[PDB]
Amino acid sequence: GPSVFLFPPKPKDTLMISRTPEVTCVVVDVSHEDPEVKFNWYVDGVEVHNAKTKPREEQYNSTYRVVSVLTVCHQDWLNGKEYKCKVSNKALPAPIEKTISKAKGQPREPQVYTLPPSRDELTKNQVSLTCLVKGFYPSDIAVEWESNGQPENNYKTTPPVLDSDGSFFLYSKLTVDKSRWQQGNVFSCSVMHEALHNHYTQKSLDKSTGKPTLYNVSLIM
Amino acid sequence: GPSVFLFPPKPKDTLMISRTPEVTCVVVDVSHEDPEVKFNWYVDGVEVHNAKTKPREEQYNSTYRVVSVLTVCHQDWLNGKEYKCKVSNKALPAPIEKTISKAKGQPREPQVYTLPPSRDELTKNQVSLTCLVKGFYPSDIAVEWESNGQPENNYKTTPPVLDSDGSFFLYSKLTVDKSRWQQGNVFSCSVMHEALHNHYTQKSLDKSTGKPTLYNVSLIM
Amino acid sequence: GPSVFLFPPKPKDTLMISRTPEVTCVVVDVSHEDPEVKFNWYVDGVEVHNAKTKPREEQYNSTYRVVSVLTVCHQDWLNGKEYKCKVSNKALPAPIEKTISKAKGQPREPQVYTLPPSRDELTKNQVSLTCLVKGFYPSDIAVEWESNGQPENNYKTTPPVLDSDGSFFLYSKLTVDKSRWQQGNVFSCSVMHEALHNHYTQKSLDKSTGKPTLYNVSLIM
Ligand SMILES: *[C@@H]1O[C@H](CO)[C@@H](O)[C@H](O)[C@H]1NC(C)=O
Ligand SMILES: *[C@@H]1O[C@H](CO)[C@@H](O)[C@H](O)[C@H]1NC(C)=O
Ligand SMILES: *[C@@H]1O[C@H](CO)[C@@H](O)[C@H](O)[C@H]1NC(C)=O
Repeated sequence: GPSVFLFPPKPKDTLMISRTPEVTCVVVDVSHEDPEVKFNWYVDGVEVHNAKTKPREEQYNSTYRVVSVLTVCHQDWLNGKEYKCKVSNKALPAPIEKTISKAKGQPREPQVYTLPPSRDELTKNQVSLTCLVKGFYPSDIAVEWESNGQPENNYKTTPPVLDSDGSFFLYSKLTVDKSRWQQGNVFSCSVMHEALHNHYTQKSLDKSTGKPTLYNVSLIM
Repeated sequence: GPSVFLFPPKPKDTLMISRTPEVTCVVVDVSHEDPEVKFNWYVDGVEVHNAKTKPREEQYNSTYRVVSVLTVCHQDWLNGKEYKCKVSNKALPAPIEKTISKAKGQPREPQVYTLPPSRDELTKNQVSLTCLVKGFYPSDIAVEWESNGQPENNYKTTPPVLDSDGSFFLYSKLTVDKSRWQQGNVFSCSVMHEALHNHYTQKSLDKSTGKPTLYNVSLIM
Repeated sequence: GPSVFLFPPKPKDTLMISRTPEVTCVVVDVSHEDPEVKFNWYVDGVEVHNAKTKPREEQYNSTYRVVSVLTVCHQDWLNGKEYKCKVSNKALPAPIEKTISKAKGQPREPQVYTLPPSRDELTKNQVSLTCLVKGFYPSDIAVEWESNGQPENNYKTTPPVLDSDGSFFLYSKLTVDKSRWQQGNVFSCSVMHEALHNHYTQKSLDKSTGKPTLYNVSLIM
């Protein structure tokens, strides 16, 4: 019958209280002869009926795609609860199940450092801001830029990369224009990792004197 | 017959991911003729079975006390979903039902400040550290002190007090010995309020009353 | 069967000469059949005819209530003179005598330390100062605020909180226009308590009480 996948929740959703995390069981390549799609979610051997069933979606190759969204709770996912998606279908001869949980590795606290642009790139119209996040295990991590408490969109982030000690490390290149950088604006890097206390951290990068790299102080003594 | 209370979960438990939030409903004044009690837990009317009942405690007034604890979800409680501990017992002509939820309102974020001890304080055996938490809403915060990631215990916190502009504020004195203070220990105060980003903030305090304020700024370049 | 309540004066009144401490005796449950009441007092067994009685009041319970007020010189209350409230009511099988005097406990002098506001608040248009009080027994104390001999009213005080050593401690944040604090206006926190010398003390504040005078500045490069 139709293939059934599994989607883990975004680690940013799982590590943030304000965000709702979801465990997703998607079905792909479903024919029109079998529109009946059923799910049975078992958490640690306990069936849960709280799942929400999204509408089916038709692709260009005339296949349905029914999305099974289950609202997961952060304490559950972080503590090691197994989530079983038992789907019984007409086109499937037998029920299909897939097991998903969290990575049961040894947590390692990320170290976050922010680096100002070097003077080489101070000639262009847009400077690059670097957020080094090294020494964290595992790769379930997310990073974004915030300026004066509001989100920043013009940035990218390299995927985590294996290191010498077996941990991971990744970067985040924030492209702001030269003027806003040169006004002394405060840019902050936000990193959410399971090993971090409160699953959050922040580093600030001022223009001249907050981080001493170029020095000119009107000291108030 | 018996009577039923309702304990909201601690704000420290609710606003911290690693902690376990729970709604405790307490039944006291239970006679010997009806010692067995049934707990039906509802979250917006939906029954749950994950509540862990507790052994009876025989009170000195010739009665019992049986308590059932439901571990709530952080998203569920902090959103404002209702919680009803329905207690069924033979003695009660009508089973007791009470409902508790998060205090609805406009959550104004706190503005944490920290105040180093006055100069007159450093002439005593122990100093006191002030962590002002002003202008928040509502009055559900637990404040704890930390030192280099270690917990602090010798501190007290004033109950939240009203503020002229309708908000709240509160205080916390950290009693530490003067010697550790005078070395240059990095003491920090930890707040957890629902209106913050990640519902957590930490304010640093060190020997200097700010960088350009105290005895000398030994510039090293 | 009337009941004779008795209430001490507010401690703020008793500690300070200008305000008037008073003996507030209440006769409650005064039936309408025998509503006429006679008031008597003893000062260590001596009748005094210098008191005044507030007029009769009506309540929602179809009963009567009266309150009488006797002027007390602060010395008599301070050294524990005995005040007894006698009521000669016609609905009484016997006169009721209630004895009130100074609530004698051990005294410990409050140690008033005032703390300047932190620079983090200095960005706001309002600034909150602090007058910590600690190590005093018992918890009956009034803290006021003044500047240039003129009292301020934009202040709030937290209720006393028990300390580790059995004493108490409390705080008093007062908010001012930032500019008013910026020219180094003085701000004295008055503390009135029995254990203090003269039942009164004060500690001042100034833009330069957090900014010292010694500056051993060093430039090592
Ligand atoms: C340093 O900053 C001061 C701020 O008053 C400014 O006037 C001065 O030109 C600056 N000097 C530099 C950038 O060399
Ligand atoms: C000034 O700073 C230096 C840094 O080397 C320190 O040794 C010295 O004690 C400071 N001065 C005072 C008066 O504390
Ligand atoms: C002031 O700083 C100088 C330079 O470091 C040092 O030699 C001197 O002892 C300091 N004065 C003090 C600590 O009183």
